[PDB]
Amino acid sequence: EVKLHQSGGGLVQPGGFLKISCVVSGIDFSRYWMSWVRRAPGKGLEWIGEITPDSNTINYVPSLKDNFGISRDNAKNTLFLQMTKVRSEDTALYFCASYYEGFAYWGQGTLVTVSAASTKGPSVFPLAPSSKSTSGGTAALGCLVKDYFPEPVTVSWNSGALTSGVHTFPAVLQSSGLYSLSSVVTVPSSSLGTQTYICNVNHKPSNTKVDKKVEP
Amino acid sequence: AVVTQESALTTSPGETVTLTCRSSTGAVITSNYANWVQEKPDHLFTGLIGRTYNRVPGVPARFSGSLIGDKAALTITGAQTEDEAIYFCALWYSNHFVFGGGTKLTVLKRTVAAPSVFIFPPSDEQLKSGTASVVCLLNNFYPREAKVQWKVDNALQSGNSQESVTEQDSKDSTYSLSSTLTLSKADYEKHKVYACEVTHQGLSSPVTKSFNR
Amino acid sequence: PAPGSTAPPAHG
Ligand SMILES: *[C@@H]1O[C@H](CO)[C@H](O)[C@H](O)[C@H]1NC(C)=O
Repeated sequence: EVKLHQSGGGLVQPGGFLKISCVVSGIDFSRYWMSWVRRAPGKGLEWIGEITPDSNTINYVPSLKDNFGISRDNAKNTLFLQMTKVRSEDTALYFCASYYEGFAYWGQGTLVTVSAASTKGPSVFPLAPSSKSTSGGTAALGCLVKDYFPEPVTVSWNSGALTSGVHTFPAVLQSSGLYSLSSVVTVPSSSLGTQTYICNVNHKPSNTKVDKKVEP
Repeated sequence: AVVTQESALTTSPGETVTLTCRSSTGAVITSNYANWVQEKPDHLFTGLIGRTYNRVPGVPARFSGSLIGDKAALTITGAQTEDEAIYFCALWYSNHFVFGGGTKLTVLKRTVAAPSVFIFPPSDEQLKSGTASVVCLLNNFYPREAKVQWKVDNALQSGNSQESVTEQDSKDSTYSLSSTLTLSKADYEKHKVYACEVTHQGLSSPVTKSFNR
Repeated sequence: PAPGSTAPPAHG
């Protein structure tokens, strides 16, 4: 019934600019306060700002008023967030929200990635099973898919034949602007050496296809 | 300026749980218009409370707002497993909101599960690439809250590690976590012992997995 | 033309 449709998610370089939009339907946009917040892993939820129906009060958190600008167009039911001179720590999912007593209505989110990195294929390293990676009748092994840009990478094990106990973790964006990811699998401790374990990694942006055998 | 909440709380279905919200400037008062927002998986945000006491339309009655001592507070009466989620507090300071760090609320869906801890030394391949990554894996654990500390030569690390967590398992409600400690080959070779220390609810003592370079 | 009501904000 109520939809906050956000648009304008993508990649921007340090020092660049960007404008996100959020089109509201199902409520009388001209009668709601609107607000912008952002969510980043490890940085929790941060309130960016808010704007009244008539735009004559635009409140910002002092830390971000310098290079963030909130605006709205009531005739087109649209809320805008502009960001200038962005930096690496501005990487986050930005959300528009509409006040009704509290933060009542929410958009779907807009990913903004600030990185100076170039397109780059991953290095696939073996996470080797050992004494240090064994517990009971279970040994952990895996692959570290490191220093690639942009997302995503697809990881399978034994060309898809091995699926149970497979945990492919969300990638993390490193200080260098490149992503790193881990994919692990647990197998019987007695299975080591008897069976072969190979991680298949594909990163299309760099035409990278790598098959890595993981030895104890 | 800074808003602080409990990092994690555990309750059981049907029980009462109270989360608090502190201001670094002073006692939390009604003019801080404490807001409470819930985050469920897939970044599903739900406004719970505004201006300390007022429920957002549609929020069930079991979510209540109050002031307790010098803090704001959210109380969940008869907690449900669906209430398992992160709860962010927000305080108003004249002309801007400040969110707290959030409280991970567990509403026990099962017995507590301690993590299985594995550590992976770096590849010879990576070392030839000039870097070194030590990986610490916590497999199948519940609740989500857990502290993973890197210790190098028996000394706390900071600023050179990153964590990532899987989505909660649909069938056994467990999590898995990967923490990567990344250094340059030189920095990695300037030390001897590398250890991952893990603290979790299902652990009587912190568990440590270590190796010698 | 009567303004009409608006949606209540989170802060007062
Ligand atoms: C409606 O929003 C207006 C501003 O456009 C005022 O803030 C007014 O106080 C708000 N209404 C309610 C009921 O809070």
